[PDB]
Amino acid sequence: ADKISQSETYRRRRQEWEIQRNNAEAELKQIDAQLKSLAVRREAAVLQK
Amino acid sequence: VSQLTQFGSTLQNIIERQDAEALNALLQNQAAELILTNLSIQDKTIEEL
Repeated sequence: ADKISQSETYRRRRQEWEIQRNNAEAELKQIDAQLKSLAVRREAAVLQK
Repeated sequence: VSQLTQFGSTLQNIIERQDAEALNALLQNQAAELILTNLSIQDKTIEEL
């Protein structure tokens, strides 16, 4: 039973690494669109110049 | 001579008027040219949103 409980522990840990990896991927993905918005804001600032 | 002085005063009034009206037309053509860049800025602000 202790071998089984160790196995279920390693599995739960791996699922928590899915929660963390997906959170990191989503934050990475949202940063690129933030950069796109800033690229626009800068094009409009060159145009104000 | 007094008739000539009267033509000279009319002539000065004409000169002042025509020069001011050429400035009036210059400021309108200049603001007509200034408006286009503001339109471009507003359009790129939409893309920012």
